[PDB]
Amino acid sequence: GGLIDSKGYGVGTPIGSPYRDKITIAILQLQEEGKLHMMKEKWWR
Amino acid sequence: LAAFLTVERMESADDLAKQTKIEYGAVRDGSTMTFFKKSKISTYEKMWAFMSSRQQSALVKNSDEGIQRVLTTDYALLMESTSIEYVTQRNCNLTQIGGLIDSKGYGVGTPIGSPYRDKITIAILQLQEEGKLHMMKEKWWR
Amino acid sequence: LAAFLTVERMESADDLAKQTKIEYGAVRDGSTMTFFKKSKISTYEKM
Amino acid sequence: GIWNSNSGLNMTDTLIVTTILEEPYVMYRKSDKPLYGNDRFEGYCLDLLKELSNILGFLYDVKLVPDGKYGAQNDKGEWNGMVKELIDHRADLAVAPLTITYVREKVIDFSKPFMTLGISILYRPGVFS
Amino acid sequence: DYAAISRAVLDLVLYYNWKTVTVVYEDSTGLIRLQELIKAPSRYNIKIKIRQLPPANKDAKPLLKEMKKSKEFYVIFDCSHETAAEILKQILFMGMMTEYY
Amino acid sequence: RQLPPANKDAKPLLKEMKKSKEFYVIFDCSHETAAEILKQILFMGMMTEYY
Amino acid sequence: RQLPPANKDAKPLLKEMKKSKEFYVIFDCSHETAAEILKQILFMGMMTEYY
Repeated sequence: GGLIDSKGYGVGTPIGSPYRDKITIAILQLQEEGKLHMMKEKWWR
Repeated sequence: LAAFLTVERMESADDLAKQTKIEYGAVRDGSTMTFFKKSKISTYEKMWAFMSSRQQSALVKNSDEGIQRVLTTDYALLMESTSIEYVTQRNCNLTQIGGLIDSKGYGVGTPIGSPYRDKITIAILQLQEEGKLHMMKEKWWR
Repeated sequence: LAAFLTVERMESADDLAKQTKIEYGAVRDGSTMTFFKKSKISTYEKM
Repeated sequence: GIWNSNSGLNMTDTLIVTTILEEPYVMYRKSDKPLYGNDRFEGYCLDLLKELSNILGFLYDVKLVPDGKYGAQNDKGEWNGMVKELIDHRADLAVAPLTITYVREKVIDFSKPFMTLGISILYRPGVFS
Repeated sequence: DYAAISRAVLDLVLYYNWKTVTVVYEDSTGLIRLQELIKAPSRYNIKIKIRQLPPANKDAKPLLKEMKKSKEFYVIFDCSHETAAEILKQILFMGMMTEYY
Repeated sequence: RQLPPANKDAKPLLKEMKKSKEFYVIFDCSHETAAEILKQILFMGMMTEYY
Repeated sequence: RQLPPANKDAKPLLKEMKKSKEFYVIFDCSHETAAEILKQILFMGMMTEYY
């Protein structure tokens, strides 16, 4: 079959952590420079 | 040959309800969505469970998006019958499954206690009487 | 032969749900297990 | 207040029409020339509104419901869509394919139906064979 | 007039939309002044219990205790002003001077 | 919470406690102040079977 | 309830009583109008095995 639902994986942090938004900004950068794609391809091959 | 033919020859809301491959839903915050959300009937209650779990997906923003979902996906749209009449009338690949789940009507809304309500009813009755509601329906549904 | 061949043309989550021979499950205490535990949809609720 | 004997107690001390785009009831009219106001819309519901304004003799301004919803009551009792617009007196009439339902009749009034319907389901040789 | 003032009592209670009212008199003048109110349940969606404060022993604390026990918040007294003040002292001492009563 | 010092306008504090629906109340004062507070509580109407 | 004052044709009262399904009554009157009330009871079909 297909996907039963749609969602994502994220970095968890304690509630109110200053690092959360910074990690989001970082993820967005890696995404932008196409590194998330490369990482996926490297491991799933 | 017989095994091909017998299988490909022997083969409602229930049919949708008792399965999961075909996604199905309704327009968000419309009377149809509310009908399933408030239905105490098992099958419709089963279906509301389905479309409310897959909420963000089963429910559509509007009918045009629902119709498009029916066209480009394995999806069944819970839509009102005169709207379905208009669509199937223009795409012979689409069809209405089963009969009407309930019976109701469209009316002009007014704030509570508005003097215009009864007057609008009288007017609607006139247009109905002189056969203009029929003509209007035919003009647009063609 | 046709009696066998037509029968061998009779065999999603629904397919799993509406039967019992095939066992099915998920990782204990994961989001998938929680999804089914909290699902109000009939078939997933059945599962 | 006061209680008088043979009296009793005195104890106390133009039109805006909301609608929604839905084919073929309400649609944006297509033209090679610029359309302003109500002229931007056409469809079954607009013909009906024209008819109602001739019969009842009133002017009107068509405004699409801002949140594009027909109207449902949220988990906290609040309404939206066209129903909310009528409730908050932000519109005089809601002329659209709006379904008359029990729950909605508790917060707004409906004319008698101008069309009936029901919820249903919209779904879909040679040598080589 | 007793009949007019009892019609007034009924009109005020029907304005206040009580659905259960316990009436209390002290003497036959009291049943007469509650005549229309006691008949009313027949023509109006109101129900009525009817009690009488004790004649000699002016401490009506068993009456107020039973009234408090059976949860009667809407109370009508038919008293004179002296026994009204004494029953206000007694209803304060029973702690039934809340916003529920 | 704190009682007002000697103005004895304890009625506003008692009213706040009643509105906030705060039944179980521990007082701490001397006997005279306690008597004044109890009279004020009877007047406010907070001497019931709930409190 | 109460009977009407002078026009003792209490057919309306008897009707209301029949409508409310009130079976056990305590009539309280003089005998010379209790006779008239019993006559209206026999007239109104309420002199039955029920009441």
